[PDB]
Amino acid sequence: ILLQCDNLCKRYQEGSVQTDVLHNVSFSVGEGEMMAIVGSSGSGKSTLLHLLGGLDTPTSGDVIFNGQPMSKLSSAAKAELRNQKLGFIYQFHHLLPDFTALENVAMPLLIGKKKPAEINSRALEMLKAVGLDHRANHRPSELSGGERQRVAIARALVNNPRLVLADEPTGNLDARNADSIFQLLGELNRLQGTAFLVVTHDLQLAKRMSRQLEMRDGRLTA
Amino acid sequence: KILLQCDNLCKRYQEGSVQTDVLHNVSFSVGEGEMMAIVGSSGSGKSTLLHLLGGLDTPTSGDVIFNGQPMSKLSSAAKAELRNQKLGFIYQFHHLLPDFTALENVAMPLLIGKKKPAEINSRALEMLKAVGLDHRANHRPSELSGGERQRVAIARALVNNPRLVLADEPTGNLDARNADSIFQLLGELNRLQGTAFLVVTHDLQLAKRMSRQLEMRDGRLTA
Amino acid sequence: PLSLLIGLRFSRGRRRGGMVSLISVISTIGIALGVAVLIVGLSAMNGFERELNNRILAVVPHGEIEAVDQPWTNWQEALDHVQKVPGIAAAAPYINFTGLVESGANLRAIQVKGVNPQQEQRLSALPSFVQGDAWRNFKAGEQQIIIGKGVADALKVKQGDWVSIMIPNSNPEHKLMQPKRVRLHVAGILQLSGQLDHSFAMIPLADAQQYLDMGSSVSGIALKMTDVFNANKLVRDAGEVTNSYVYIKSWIGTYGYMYRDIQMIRAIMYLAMVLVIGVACFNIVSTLVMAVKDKSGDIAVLRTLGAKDGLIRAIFVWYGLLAGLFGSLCGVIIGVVVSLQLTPIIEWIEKLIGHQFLSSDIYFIDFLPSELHWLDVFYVLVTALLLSLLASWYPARRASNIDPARVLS
Amino acid sequence: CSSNAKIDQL
Amino acid sequence: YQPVALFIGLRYMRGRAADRFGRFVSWLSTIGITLGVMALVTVLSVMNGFERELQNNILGLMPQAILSSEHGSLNPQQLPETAVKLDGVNRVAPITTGDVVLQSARSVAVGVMLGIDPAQKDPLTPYLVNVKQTDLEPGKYNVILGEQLASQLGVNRGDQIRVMVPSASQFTPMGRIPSQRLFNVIGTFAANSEVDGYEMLVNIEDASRLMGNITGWRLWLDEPLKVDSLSQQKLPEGSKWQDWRDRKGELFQAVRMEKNMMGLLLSLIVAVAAFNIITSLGLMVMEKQGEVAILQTQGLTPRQIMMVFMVQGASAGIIGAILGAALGALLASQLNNLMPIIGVLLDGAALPVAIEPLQVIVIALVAMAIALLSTLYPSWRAAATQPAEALR
Ligand SMILES: *C[C@@H](COC(=O)CCCCCCCCCCCCCCC)OC(=O)CCCCCCCCCCCCCCC
Ligand SMILES: Nc1ncnc2c1ncn2[C@@H]1O[C@H](COP(=O)(O)OP(=O)(O)O)[C@@H](O)[C@H]1O
Ligand SMILES: Nc1ncnc2c1ncn2[C@@H]1O[C@H](COP(=O)(O)OP(=O)(O)O)[C@@H](O)[C@H]1O
Ligand SMILES: *C(=O)CCCCCCCCCCCCCCC
Ligand SMILES: [Mg+2]
Ligand SMILES: [Mg+2]
Repeated sequence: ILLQCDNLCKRYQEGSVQTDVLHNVSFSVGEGEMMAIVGSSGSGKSTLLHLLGGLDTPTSGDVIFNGQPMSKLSSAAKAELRNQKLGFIYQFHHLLPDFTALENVAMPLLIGKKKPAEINSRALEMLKAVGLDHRANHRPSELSGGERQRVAIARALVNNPRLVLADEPTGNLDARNADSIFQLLGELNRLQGTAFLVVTHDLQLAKRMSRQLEMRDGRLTA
Repeated sequence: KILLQCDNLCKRYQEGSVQTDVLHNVSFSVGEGEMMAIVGSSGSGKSTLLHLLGGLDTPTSGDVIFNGQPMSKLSSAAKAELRNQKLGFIYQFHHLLPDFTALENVAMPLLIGKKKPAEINSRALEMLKAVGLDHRANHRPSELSGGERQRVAIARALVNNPRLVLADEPTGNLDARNADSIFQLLGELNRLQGTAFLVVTHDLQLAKRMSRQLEMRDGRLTA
Repeated sequence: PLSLLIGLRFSRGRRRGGMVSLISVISTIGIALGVAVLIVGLSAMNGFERELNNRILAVVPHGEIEAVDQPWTNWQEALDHVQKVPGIAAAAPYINFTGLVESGANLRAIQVKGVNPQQEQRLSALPSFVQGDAWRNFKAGEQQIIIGKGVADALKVKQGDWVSIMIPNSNPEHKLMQPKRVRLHVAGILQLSGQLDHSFAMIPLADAQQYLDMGSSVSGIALKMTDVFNANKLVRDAGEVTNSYVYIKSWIGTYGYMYRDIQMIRAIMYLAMVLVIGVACFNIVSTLVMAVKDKSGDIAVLRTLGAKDGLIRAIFVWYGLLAGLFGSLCGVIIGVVVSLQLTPIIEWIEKLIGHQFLSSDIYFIDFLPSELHWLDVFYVLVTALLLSLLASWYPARRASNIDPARVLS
Repeated sequence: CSSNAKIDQL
Repeated sequence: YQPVALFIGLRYMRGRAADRFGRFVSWLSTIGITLGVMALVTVLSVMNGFERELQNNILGLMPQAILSSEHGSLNPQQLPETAVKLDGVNRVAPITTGDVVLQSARSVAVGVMLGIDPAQKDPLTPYLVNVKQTDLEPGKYNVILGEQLASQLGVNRGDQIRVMVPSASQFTPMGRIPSQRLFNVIGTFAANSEVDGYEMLVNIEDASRLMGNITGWRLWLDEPLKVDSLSQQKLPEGSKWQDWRDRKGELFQAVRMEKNMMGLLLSLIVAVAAFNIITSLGLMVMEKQGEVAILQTQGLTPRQIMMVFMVQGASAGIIGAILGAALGALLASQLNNLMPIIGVLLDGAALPVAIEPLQVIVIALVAMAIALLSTLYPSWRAAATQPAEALR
């Protein structure tokens, strides 16, 4: 089993009260999971991914990852695991407009201290697998609404991570290109074996996987 | 009688070393006092054709008119004067000024026009009480409810008695109980004050409450 | 009353966020450093001009005429030709000397002048800076002499002891003899600033003729002018009334460099403070272009209501002046406290760092005065506002070109 | 100050 | 491309707008330091020109330091010329300096006595008005007075004066009498300065003070403006250090105090320019909330994200000091080359400009250090925030 999680209680300092929001959440994450983790409004979709990645640390819990604890780790070693076996896909326009589409996917290669002989070959082969070879040296400030989302998906699949943490892929576009990015995400587990999870606010756009798990405020309502 | 011609407004957008046409062969008949219910979809021309008839956008080829005065063939100083009295803009993006209260946002079109100071206060007090406001009139829009943020925007673009109220789907960013109440408040404005409006929605459910609908598909009128 | 572009923009300045609460403190004290220091820096030069006409210009005679190495024989009928001149107020004779003081082997060279004690109150104020209770002890027949403060610091003497001076040799023809000396008692000391206190001494005219074995004869005629700046045109025509040419001098060759140096700092500190507010006006530009793109969803709302291009361009000009007027007036209200109470301020730093500055050896005066005026306060408010007008006009033209069709409206 | 010439005129 | 990850994240940040006005706001922190350095090197070059002109006219005409003994005079047989090995001394010459008084047939003036050697090179050689150097013979009692000293005394070429020494006097049981002799003048000299009114030339051999020996040794320094560092060195025995601060200790010290007031008045331009970096970089973190937190998700440690804005605060201090020193040296050198730019003064007497190369490095390193201390507070706020709360 790749990732293990059981009884993760996240205690946040509210307005002079202490209310637990994540009450007894548990899921088994193996190598190559066909995951369809669905949620609702106020169920823990935007949360509990920072604890797995290492952005937030739980005060009353520990995230264990095949023998290596994520929560019991310093800040210097937390960023090491985010560049090799962890991917992040967001939808709040998290692209750098000062750079181009080639330098956005090469930015995790620069923090990982990769040599420039294989930086340009690993980055350009990811734009060819997505289908954005035309707007390779183009800034994201002039791209369309459907083309800017595909750069954020190609940003995390450069270093071939084990667990790809996604959050609302079809959130800022219509249903015309919804099947395009769902098919494009389906070419990742069959080529490098990258396990990922899909987050969707309703329960209609997540019918591509099998494990339809629902965790409302930590309680498993599958 | 006729209020707006609506000839072939070919909007040729100039991209990066390219030229794209999005609105081609659009034609409807806006009458003096006639309500309309032009319905669109994801891809059809909405919220930019209203910028063409409103005067915010400038078309490349074509010139629409409004009771003799052309909107496209007009000066920059005269374009804002026509939007102050005989035009209205209602959106669902909550286009209000958060630095003031709810009373000053309704009085904000009356302040640019430089009217009498006794007229800016009495007119804003009567336009709020007809839609369900004046119980929280001296309050900021940040602390208002979800349904109260849209009802104040109806009275904002209705103080100068516009002959053409360009609205764009005011429902959706509020609850469903007060969603049908603001469509009825627009209808009382066309019978008492005589303000001709048009509501542009994406579905045919909201278009059935208004007058006859026109189906549009990438600029071309289907119905 | 209130305008549409002034009274409706006080609520726009109430903006909060992350670390924006400390930027309003930096932008206030950043523009107050070129206003509060300019208030004290310009009022201190006005204090130097006040002490110039009181401690320097009011004790030295301006116009002085002397013969060509001859005693003034016809000096009785040469006084009416000076007094009946439109611009000459008073006149008094004087006999200058060059003698030293040997009272304990000290190096001090003073300039003894034969002024008249009865006529010294009509042209200037000689005994107005004497520590004694009175000055009417200058009679005829007591051989008294009054010295300054800098002479007494090297002589190590007090008031009321017989000091020894060196009388120059008053020989009729050119011959060398023994030096003449006499012991005289000092009748009090005097102090003005510390500069003119070590080379200033005077004697009565009745006691100066007995030291030179002469009768009624002087060696110089002083005068007094109404206006001081035109001291090079009323003393030229008043020299040919006695003979062909005499030794003509004025205060320009000796104390004329003080008026030039007091105007050079005003022509240096003024433009140096424009460069302080000029970089401080760039802090207004850094918070105005940021206030356009962050508030880009608000300018499109006003353009849909009927705001013209002349109204939107006038929004951010007076909006940047709200942060400029609060910072400029924050240096004005603290500049009055430093200027009016500078004397406990300068004396506080001199007793902490060690040796004091502004010594009374070669400088102008000892203290640092500050005559605060009200015309310089008005001259720095328009300067701080005209420099902020160009800093708020260039981001205002950028916000006026923001079309509502490009932004999501 | 520190800029002195000290020249006299006759 | 760019294997250093610290500099790649800021090359596209120094200038992001396409228009001409939007690019000028990003370079506002560079001009505020460039205008502050060029208004600091140029103004102090004029004040250094006034100190260099006052040095060559006062300190260049008087003995700077005299190595005299502590028990009175100095025997030349005990301390010859080839014995002293002091640092900064390039020429050793004997001199006799004493505070004496003058006496003439018209007035009694003041003036020091300088015993020079006519067989050696004298700095006042072109200032003598048709007077040779070797006319100071022992026994004849010749004296070369000054031009401004002879004006108040009325002594032309060929008269007689009297030199009296009040300080160096012998003991006499009836009281205290000074030692005075007779001296005949041979001529005057003029150098257009202020030291000509209280200085006179005389032979080195004189029996008007004591005994024949000398008092000390006149030495020349490479820099006469500083003597406090050359006073605690290895001093020879039987001698004390007597610099020029005993007489002119308040004149040249007054010029150094005025440079510290003008240098502090013009230091307020770079003080507000250091405050502009807090405004330019502190507002950049509040708008780039989607770029700081997205780097931590890619694998950037918070120790390296602090040094991203440090170079952004150093890009205005490094380039602003080199361009400020280049433009400051151009205005001071080309001030009166073809036309006076800042104006014409009322005299027009060849205003000198002295540019010291060591003073530029001290000025430029201050602006390179004050631009980095104000950068630590916006750089710490970009790393102290959590990377979870910045994105929702
Ligand atoms: C009387 C003066 C004379 O000074 C001089 O030596 C002559 C200076 C001549 C300068 C000519 C410069 C010409 C070139 C200008 C080039 C400008 C370029 C601009 C950019 C393009 O003696 C003095 O200097 C004394 C002056 C004292 C002034 C007062 C200083 C007060 C300082 C107060 C500091 C307060 C700090 C408070 C911090 C909280
Ligand atoms: N740092 C925080 N500050 C304020 N509220 C928080 C914070 N973290 C969690 N919450 C609250 O906990 C709830 C968790 O819901 P969430 O998982 O964010 O829903 P969704 O995933 O649909 O956005 C939210 O409604 C939010 O109000
Ligand atoms: N003239 C134009 N300038 C810029 N963008 C344009 C123009 N015309 C069309 N577009 C782009 O094409 C898309 C068409 O969407 P649109 O039909 O306007 O959606 P809606 O009808 O919901 O407003 C828009 O997202 C817009 O960005
Ligand atoms: C040379 O001109 C000698 C006369 C000097 C007159 C005084 C001008 C220099 C002293 C200025 C004192 C500092 C003022 C600081 C004000 C803030
Ligand atoms: Mg969310
Ligand atoms: Mg729309």
